[PDB]
Amino acid sequence: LCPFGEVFNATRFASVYAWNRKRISNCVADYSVLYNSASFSTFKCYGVSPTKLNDLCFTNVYADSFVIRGDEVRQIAPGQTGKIADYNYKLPDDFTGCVIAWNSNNLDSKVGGNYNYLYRLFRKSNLKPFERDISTEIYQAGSTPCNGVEGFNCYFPLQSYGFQPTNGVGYQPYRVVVLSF
Amino acid sequence: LCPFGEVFNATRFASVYAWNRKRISNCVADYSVLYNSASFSTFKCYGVSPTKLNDLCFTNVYADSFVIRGDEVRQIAPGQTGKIADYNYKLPDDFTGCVIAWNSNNLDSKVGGNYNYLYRLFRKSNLKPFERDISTEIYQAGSTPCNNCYFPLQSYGFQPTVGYQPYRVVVLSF
Amino acid sequence: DIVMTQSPLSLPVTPGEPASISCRSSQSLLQNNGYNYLAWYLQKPGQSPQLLIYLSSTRASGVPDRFSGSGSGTDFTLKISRVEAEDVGVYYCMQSLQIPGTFGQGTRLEIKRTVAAPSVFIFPPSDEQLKSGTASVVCLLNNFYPREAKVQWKVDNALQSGNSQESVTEQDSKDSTYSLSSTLTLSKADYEKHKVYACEVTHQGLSSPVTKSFNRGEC
Amino acid sequence: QVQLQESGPGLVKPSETLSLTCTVSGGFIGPHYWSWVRQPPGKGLEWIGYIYISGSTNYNPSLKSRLTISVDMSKSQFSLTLSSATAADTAVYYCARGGGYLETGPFEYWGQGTLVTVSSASTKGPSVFPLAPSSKSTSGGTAALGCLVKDYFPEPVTVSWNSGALTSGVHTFPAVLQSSGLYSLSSVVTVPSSSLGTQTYICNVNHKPSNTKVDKRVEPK
Repeated sequence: LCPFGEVFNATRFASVYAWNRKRISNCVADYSVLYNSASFSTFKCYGVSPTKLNDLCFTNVYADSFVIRGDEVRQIAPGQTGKIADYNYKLPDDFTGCVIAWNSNNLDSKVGGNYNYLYRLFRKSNLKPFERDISTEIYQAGSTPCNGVEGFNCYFPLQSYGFQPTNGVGYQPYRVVVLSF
Repeated sequence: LCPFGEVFNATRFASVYAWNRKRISNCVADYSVLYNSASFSTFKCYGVSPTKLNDLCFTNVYADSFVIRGDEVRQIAPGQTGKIADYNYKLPDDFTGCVIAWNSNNLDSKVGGNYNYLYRLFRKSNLKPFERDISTEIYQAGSTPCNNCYFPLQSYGFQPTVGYQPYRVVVLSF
Repeated sequence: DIVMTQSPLSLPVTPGEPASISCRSSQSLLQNNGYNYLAWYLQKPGQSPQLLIYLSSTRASGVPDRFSGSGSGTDFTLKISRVEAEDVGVYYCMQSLQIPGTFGQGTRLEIKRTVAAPSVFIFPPSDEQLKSGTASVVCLLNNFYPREAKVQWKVDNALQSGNSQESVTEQDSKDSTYSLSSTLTLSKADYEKHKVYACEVTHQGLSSPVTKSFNRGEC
Repeated sequence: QVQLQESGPGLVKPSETLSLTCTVSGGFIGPHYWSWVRQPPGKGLEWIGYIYISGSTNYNPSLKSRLTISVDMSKSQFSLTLSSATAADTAVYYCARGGGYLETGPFEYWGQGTLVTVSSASTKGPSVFPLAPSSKSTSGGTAALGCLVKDYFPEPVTVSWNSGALTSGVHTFPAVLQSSGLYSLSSVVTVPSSSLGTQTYICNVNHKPSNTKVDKRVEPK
């Protein structure tokens, strides 16, 4: 019985800019329960149909999990284009695997702020599929030095999410995983 | 070739209200002599990164020009609200090119102060993108034909005194 | 609308060391320019608000150069290098990116000071109130710190409650002191029963409780 | 330099028009937007709207249905008219000079402030009671005394001593609300008491809504 429980029932999920990748092998897993589970809001994937997953013996399984806002969730799919997709997590067009997302707004919000899950904005020079690069530094066009923030001149690339308001269908703190075969 | 030196090295600059326009085309202009110069305090470009304009060809560009304060430069932007973004030359919310400015206190100085400069400060309503109004008349609720009679134009009281020094603004829009 | 938040809501700071107040926004604050618009006001007790910082990085005229700000996007921070006796007040942060412009809850800064012994006084009623229909006796507390205290009125060695009110003053800007007073109301009919009245004062800096009393019948 | 100042009525009946005026002195006509702002008691501040010199203006969407504002160049005054008000609008009003016109919002100058109350009780006159010092009022070489004012409505009241010549040790505690419905407030002054017998104690009590000016005398014993 392969242990997907801790992957799907962990405590502290990694930030989007530094998503944690887990290795799964030498185990037998059942996909009947995952598709039969209605507690997960979104379960749609291709490359292999979900109903036929009970008869496969592929080599390696990757468990990637991170946290994204309820908006731009569809940007996780490959061949897309967006603020987060093209910049912090890009999937190749030759991708095979599935994407799973569920709401977890029961233990993140309705408090004096969350301030846990950072991200970088529309900057840098785009992304390639599967890099996981963290080079936090201050840079901006305009023939500038590197001394500090100085907005009239430079910016600090990363800022925070906000899920304090109870409002927002696409603003609730959703959690997402992407299994790759 | 397009002679940018005519507008960037002219002798006199029109006031903000009656700003002299220009339209240049059918020539070759390089966007490096002005970009690399260190005399420009501010050089902000919208919709295009400055060093790739040479690889782009357009139908026609424009060269607006006027004179404003130093601390009043920032109203020249897509959609603020002040004394120039509502009552004088006002940018639209659409595409805009590269807005330039620099300090020009060298040739605008001395005890008298260049009172020839003037600006509009008594407009009765908002403007349209690139309005360029030309008129002069009082406004008041007195129903008096030919006059209480405050002039609708004031004079920039310039003098060699950090947000009041003369600046030169030239806008490239295409 | 966009709502401002600050952290904390109250802050006690000893003179000499730097402090910091944070104001976090709910939407990105960066217009089409490179500027980010923000403000920081300071309301002393009994006065009108004043301007300290605008554009989050440029000071105002006449302000001492001890205050400064930084940050962009949705995070900003104000710091005071050395607090003084006049820095008692409530601080606010304003956003001005678009209509409407609303403030925050308001951080309260508290100044710290060595404990001093409170002074007590009692005010017997005069004949004007004795003939106007209601007699009032007032107990006075002056220049004490901290404000934490609690008083009782002992009328003929009997505890009284539910008919008294106390008044407190905001901390003074010259010596950092708190003052308190207590008021008791009573009608004429039941007033002519008791003889001795007193107010009870307990303070952290006082070794023992102090009781000051007076007897009715002496001018 | 500019010194703003308000003036107007203090008590207004429910569902009645409210009128004020923030006169401007010193710096005259110029290209500066002017605004208004208010503050609920013991809460945050609330900005209302701004008006230009010519007359163009923008309003807060919440209060865009029963509020108006104008200007008058000749008298250097601009007024705020609020109609069909409720009890929730009882607050203190400040008039600014910079205006938060969604561009920079530099509030360069603020006014003194005026408090307005919404109710249907009428204005009442106070009754000043002196706080005569006594033997128990002195513990050593220091004695304290003051004045008490009772049964006044509405707020506020200004208390001064010796026509402003006595500014050390003066204290004015915030007013309290009684169950009967009439406010109460007292003030006390502490002095290094060494010259009692000839010093004159006078508390300057004023009430603008009820134009009551009284200078009560306080004497020992």
